[PDB]
Amino acid sequence: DILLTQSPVILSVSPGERVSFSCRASQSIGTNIHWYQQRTNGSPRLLIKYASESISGIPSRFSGSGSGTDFTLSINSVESEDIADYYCQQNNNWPTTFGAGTKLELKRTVAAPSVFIFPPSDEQLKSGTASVVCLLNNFYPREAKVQWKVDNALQSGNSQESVTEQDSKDSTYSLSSTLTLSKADYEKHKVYACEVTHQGLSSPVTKSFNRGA
Amino acid sequence: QFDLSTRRLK
Amino acid sequence: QVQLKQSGPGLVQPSQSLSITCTVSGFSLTNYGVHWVRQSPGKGLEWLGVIWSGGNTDYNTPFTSRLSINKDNSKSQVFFKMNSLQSNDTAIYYCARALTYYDYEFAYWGQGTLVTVSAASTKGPSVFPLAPSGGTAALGCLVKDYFPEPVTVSWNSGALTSGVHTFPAVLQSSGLYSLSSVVTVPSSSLGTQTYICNVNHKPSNTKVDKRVEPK
Repeated sequence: DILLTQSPVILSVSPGERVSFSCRASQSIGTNIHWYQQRTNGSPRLLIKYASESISGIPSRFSGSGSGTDFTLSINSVESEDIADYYCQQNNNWPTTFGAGTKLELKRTVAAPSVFIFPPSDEQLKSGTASVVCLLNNFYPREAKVQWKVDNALQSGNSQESVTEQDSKDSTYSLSSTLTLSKADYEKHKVYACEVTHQGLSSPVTKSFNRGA
Repeated sequence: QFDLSTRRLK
Repeated sequence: QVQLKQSGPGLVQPSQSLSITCTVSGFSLTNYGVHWVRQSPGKGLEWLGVIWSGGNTDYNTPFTSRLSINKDNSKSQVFFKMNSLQSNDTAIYYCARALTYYDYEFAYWGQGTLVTVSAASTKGPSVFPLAPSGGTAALGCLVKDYFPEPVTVSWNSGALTSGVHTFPAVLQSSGLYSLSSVVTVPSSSLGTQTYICNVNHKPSNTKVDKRVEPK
């Protein structure tokens, strides 16, 4: 099988900048290489066929070149909708093989997160479980801290984080931190606070509620 | 490495 | 308009069989060949096989024994069947069509089929409201305790997309998945507008519409 090595693993650029994706073959494959785009939760999308040939509906800002073992996919002016993974595929040799792909991240101005805290619903408390959700919305960069406090007691090990991929429009991230307690534990305490640390904040922001208002 | 949840590379 | 639509996301017991149906439109299966490609954490994109216009089949080397592709030209359906699944067979499976009948540049893809190989049983999720309380209100739904992935979440039957963030599912210690889907709206619309998250967990046929109001 033909081994396709894509470099780098991660690319980080700014909107309007040129960017080049590398794809190297273990041996000469002529120009029998295809490129693909894959956005979040999407299927691969054909960008370029046979090293340089254009594809219908594909923006003119996408082009490709190279021959033999060294190939290059180029975006002359990156837009926020270009945020995706990019794969290369060879078919000069059977069977057709794909590269490991390159992740394209976009840089932008620092954006402070908007913080919202959500108490557990009365509907869930019937199950004997309580989920307290903290929302960090539309921020940049990805790095952020979420510290949970229950009656001034530092919570640890009982929370989980989920982070959205970069937004295709404003290039921001959103984060959700979920504090999970038993209904017994939740009922024994009053003040539930969520402290957020981020570069866009000159001070940690705390959203909190008293159980039962 | 590919993530089945988001169909994106981590 | 050329389209390929695969069957619903599925759970497969260890050492059991996997079956996916690819239904096509916009072209005839007698004119084009249908390929099958999977995507896994450990192996990335991987070409599996193809059934050609004439009915001939090619299977990639490490699948020749347990792979089986069939079709019905009349019903425009392609049948993918792989035997003896193990954990590292857990991946997203695609059916695809090339630009030209003989070639391999995949310009058309199915939406994908997330296959999870596990002995565990299917469980529908519970949906709980994230009730709202600078003129912008945040609200959402808590989709908790389900298996396996995936679950689809929309807002107001697809009419609401602006400001929606559906977070990636996280695996809890219980072995059950959980996610939240949020959306920012004008706080003055909480009295006028109705907000419903449309939750669908096809592996368990659990379909729930959850109305989210201020408590």
